[PDB]
Amino acid sequence: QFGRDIADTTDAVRDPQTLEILDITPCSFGGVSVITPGTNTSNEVAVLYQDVNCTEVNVFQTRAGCLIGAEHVNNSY
Amino acid sequence: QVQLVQSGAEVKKPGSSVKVSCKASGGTFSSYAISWVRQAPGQGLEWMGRIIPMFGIANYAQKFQGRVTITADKSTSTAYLELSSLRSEDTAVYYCARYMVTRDQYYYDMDVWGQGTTVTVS
Amino acid sequence: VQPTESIVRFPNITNLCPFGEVFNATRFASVYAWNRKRISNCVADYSVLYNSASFSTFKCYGVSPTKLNDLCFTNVYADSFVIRGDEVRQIAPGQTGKIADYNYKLPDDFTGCVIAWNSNNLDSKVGGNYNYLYRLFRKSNLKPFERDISTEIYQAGSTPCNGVEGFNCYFPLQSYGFQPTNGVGYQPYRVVVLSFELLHAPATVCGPKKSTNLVKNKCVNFNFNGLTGTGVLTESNKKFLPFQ
Amino acid sequence: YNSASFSTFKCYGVSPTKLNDLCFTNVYADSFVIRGDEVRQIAPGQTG
Amino acid sequence: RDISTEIYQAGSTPCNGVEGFNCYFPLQSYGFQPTNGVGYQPYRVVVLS
Amino acid sequence: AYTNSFTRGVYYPDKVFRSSVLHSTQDLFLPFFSNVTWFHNPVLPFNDGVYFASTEKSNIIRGWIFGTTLDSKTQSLLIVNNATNVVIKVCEFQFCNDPFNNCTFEYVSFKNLREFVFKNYFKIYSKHTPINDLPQGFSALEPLVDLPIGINITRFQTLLAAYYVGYLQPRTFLLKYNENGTITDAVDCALDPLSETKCTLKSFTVEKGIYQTSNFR
Amino acid sequence: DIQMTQSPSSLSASVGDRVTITCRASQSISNYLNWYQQKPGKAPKLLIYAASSLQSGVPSRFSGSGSGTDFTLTISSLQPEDFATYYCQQSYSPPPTFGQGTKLEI
Amino acid sequence: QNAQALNTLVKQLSSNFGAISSVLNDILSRLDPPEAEVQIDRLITGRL
Amino acid sequence: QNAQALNTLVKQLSSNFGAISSVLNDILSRLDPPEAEVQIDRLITGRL
Ligand SMILES: *[C@@H]1O[C@H](CO)[C@@H](O)[C@H](O)[C@H]1NC(C)=O
Ligand SMILES: *[C@@H]1O[C@H](CO)[C@@H](O)[C@H](O)[C@H]1NC(C)=O
Ligand SMILES: *[C@@H]1O[C@H](CO)[C@@H](O)[C@H](O)[C@H]1NC(C)=O
Ligand SMILES: *[C@@H]1O[C@H](CO)[C@@H](O)[C@H](O)[C@H]1NC(C)=O
Ligand SMILES: *[C@@H]1O[C@H](CO)[C@@H](O)[C@H](O)[C@H]1NC(C)=O
Ligand SMILES: *[C@@H]1O[C@H](CO)[C@@H](O)[C@H](O)[C@H]1NC(C)=O
Ligand SMILES: *[C@@H]1O[C@H](CO)[C@@H](O)[C@H](O)[C@H]1NC(C)=O
Ligand SMILES: *[C@@H]1O[C@H](CO)[C@@H](O)[C@H](O)[C@H]1NC(C)=O
Ligand SMILES: *[C@@H]1O[C@H](CO)[C@@H](O)[C@H](O)[C@H]1NC(C)=O
Repeated sequence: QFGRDIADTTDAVRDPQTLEILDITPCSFGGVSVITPGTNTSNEVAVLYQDVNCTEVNVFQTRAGCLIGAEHVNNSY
Repeated sequence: QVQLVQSGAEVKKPGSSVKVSCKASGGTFSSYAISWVRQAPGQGLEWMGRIIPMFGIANYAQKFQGRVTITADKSTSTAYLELSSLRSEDTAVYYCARYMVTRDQYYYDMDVWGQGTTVTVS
Repeated sequence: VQPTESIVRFPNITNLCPFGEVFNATRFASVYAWNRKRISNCVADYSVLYNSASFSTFKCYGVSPTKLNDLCFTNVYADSFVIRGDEVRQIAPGQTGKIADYNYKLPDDFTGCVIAWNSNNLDSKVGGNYNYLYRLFRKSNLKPFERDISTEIYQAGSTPCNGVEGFNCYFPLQSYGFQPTNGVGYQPYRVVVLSFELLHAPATVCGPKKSTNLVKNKCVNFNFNGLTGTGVLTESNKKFLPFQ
Repeated sequence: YNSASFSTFKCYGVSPTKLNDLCFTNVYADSFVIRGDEVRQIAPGQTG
Repeated sequence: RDISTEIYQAGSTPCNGVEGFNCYFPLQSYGFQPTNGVGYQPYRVVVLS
Repeated sequence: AYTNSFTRGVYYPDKVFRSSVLHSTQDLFLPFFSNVTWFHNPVLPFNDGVYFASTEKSNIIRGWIFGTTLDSKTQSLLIVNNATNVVIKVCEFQFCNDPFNNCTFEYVSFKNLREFVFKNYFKIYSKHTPINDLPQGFSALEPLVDLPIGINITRFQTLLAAYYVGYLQPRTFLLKYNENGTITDAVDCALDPLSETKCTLKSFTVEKGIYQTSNFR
Repeated sequence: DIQMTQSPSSLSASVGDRVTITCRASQSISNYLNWYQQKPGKAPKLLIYAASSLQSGVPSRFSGSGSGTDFTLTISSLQPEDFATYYCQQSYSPPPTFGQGTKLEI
Repeated sequence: QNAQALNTLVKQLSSNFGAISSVLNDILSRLDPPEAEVQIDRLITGRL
Repeated sequence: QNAQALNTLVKQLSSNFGAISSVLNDILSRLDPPEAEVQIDRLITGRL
């Protein structure tokens, strides 16, 4: 009727009405991290929503999370 | 316990508006509902409305709504009725009766009635 | 260093708390629409409530009766109402039943005294005392201390009420039926409930005073308005704004 | 509960409104025929 | 529940299992003719404990 | 009409002295840079509390009314300046359509800007400052009144001409108490991600880096 | 909602006799009904306050043989006072409607 | 790190841990010893 | 060592620490609020 992960977290279920099989994934969550220069330099900030897809929140999708308010640039410092 | 006592009879004209009243004796209005009824001479009894003297909230049947209004004071255990547009058919004996709306989940048991007020035209 | 002396300081409040005006009151509003008197700027004697013996219940939460004169409170909400005798334990904080969920829910955690006595000899009546009522229908159970005096008709099914009683159409409240002939569970009881308040400690409601003088520049135990500790009290350069 | 046909639905420590979602392992039933004006004698705590 | 219908004694007179004065049959009929008033008519009944 | 609140409407949140410290507190406050309806008469809602502020030459604003309906048969209160004193009452008074009974309680106690905060039992905070249209400077409001009157309020009205009204909301504020225990600056922790950062590490300057302020869920 | 009627229009009887009267209405009334009597112009008095239940202090001169709707009241050993006019009344819904009444003759 | 560790240790004196008040002199001022033990055991468990 | 430490920290969510159940949403269903806090203080103290 239901399925477990290696650590005994429940991660699938039957619908009891149509006996097809559903995966359960947690609702997305993660640390909101504020990237800031020193306040002495500027009051501008950029915000990293760690480990989410930007659709769920300039905007940029880093491998660390959705980064907002920072412009992506190609030349590397 | 209590007995209801009531205003004397009135002789009136068509198109008039009128006043009657009822009050406790041998007791007081301890949150009973009180209600008004017409006896047209030899017909069935007609219910006019409800009032509760403890809270002042009141209701009317559509037959009497706007034609009648009623009020009460717990301060002197007394209830009041006024009626308007008299004598389309309104020659009747008017009665109060109490019932205990705050005693059980059952209602309109008119166990005590007023002395009766005739309102009529002559 | 151990405290040399014990200090107590209170204000110039010599007038007594009006507790007679809620304990000795000809009118207690019934359970559906309970009374509340806010006590302020005055001195009580809560020991009188145990020195006298007329009470059936004298039950305290977050405080104990004996040491009480040793506290001062911001305010007291002295709540006051009349009940049948058996259901007196419903009041105790969070215990549920018909009185608690539809009339007088005390808060989950409560800092007060619940105090009650049989009133049969003064407020039983040969008509059943239909002046005193309790609510037994509501569309939801109330929040703590919430008062609701509304009397509009309730429904226990689809059946439309349109503001009047009938089958499935309910007046929300009824009397206990306090005839002088009753079992002690159905006899009327007076109740009051003292909710205390210990916030920022600006105490205006007090126990018996008996305050003491100051000591400076040596170690003492102290009490100011019920706030208490041990310390070397000194004159200070602290420029408090006048309300602090 | 919503049957037009039913003429009496007295509930003893229960309600029809709360019954539908109420779970009960064991509370049995009986069927019989009656003269209508003495049907009250089914109820608890009375004689007849 | 009780289906017993042997004759019931209502006095000093012996029944010997057979009816007579103070020797009575334990069941009585409701007598449902169609020409009966609304409280006297038959009703179907169900009870849940 | 409308105006920017700027950083105004901070008040001393408790009867406590503090100095040389940053203290973080949750209360009803005017949220920073909030829209403040501007007027120059009407009955207005009283959603939780109000920052009210005004400017006049002849002290044109003389008082306020608060209550459920601002009419008889239900509870209400009035505050009026009487030149010699400030007068306060709670009453079933049947107010007119534009004024400028049975009372339960009574109490007595364009180059200038006055500020007041009203919130529920009923509390008043105040300030007075010169001005030369609400000014972007910072100044905290000191209490005046802390009345135990317990009135139910949903609406209020003003007795008389420029004045501004802004509703308080539940917010967390970081408050900077100076060496003399004056509140001299503040951060509204829900305003913007920098203000949320200033709160999470409790400082008004933040050094460069990356700071976890909050959890999205 | 509910209309009512009451039957028969009148009857004639003797003191100590048994006599029966009926309510009728548009709908099921769930036993929420009352019964009353008067002499003409006098203050009325209640007998029964459900389909069957007799009011306290009323003598056992009455019974309510009914259930659900269209009820009956019986007189039981008819008194000279039972020369009164009789009324039924539904309490099931507002307005609490009365029947047209009936007369008993001695 | 040592200043932030001590200011965490000292601010943990202000936490209730589920006792009626985190000021130990409140509990001792308010409650009789059999009631105070239940509350003080809860502050001790938290502070320890 | 790290996978065993995280899997042990996650397995410890199924442990009940002397409370009536390890599923916190069942405690809030089967028990009344004043006693549910006593049961949740066990789960919090265990998990913490
Ligand atoms: C940074 O801020 C401090 C405090 O105001 C000031 O002393 C310093 O000069 C500032 N430096 C720069 C580069 O802004
Ligand atoms: C989720 O993120 C990926 C990049 O990792 C992106 O390509 C994809 O479009 C996102 N999905 C949705 C539904 O937005
Ligand atoms: C960065 O590089 C990508 C891939 O060559 C290109 O599409 C994009 O236009 C560049 N952006 C900038 C700002 O140079
Ligand atoms: C009621 O009044 C009498 C007279 O003062 C007093 O002795 C008694 O104590 C009173 N009740 C209370 C609350 O003390
Ligand atoms: C104030 O309201 C106006 C619209 O009237 C809106 O454009 C503006 O963004 C609002 N300002 C704030 C700070 O929300
Ligand atoms: C306050 O008054 C308003 C008047 O409309 C009413 O709706 C509301 O229920 C009242 N609230 C309280 C807490 O009394
Ligand atoms: C204070 O205000 C009231 C407002 O009605 C007024 O009657 C009174 O005269 C005023 N006092 C003085 C001294 O002017
Ligand atoms: C005036 O106050 C009394 C206090 O008992 C109250 O009964 C009455 O309803 C009030 N009337 C008005 C019009 O406020
Ligand atoms: C503190 O107050 C004194 C006056 O009492 C003043 O001289 C001093 O400048 C103030 N200090 C600050 C930092 O505001």
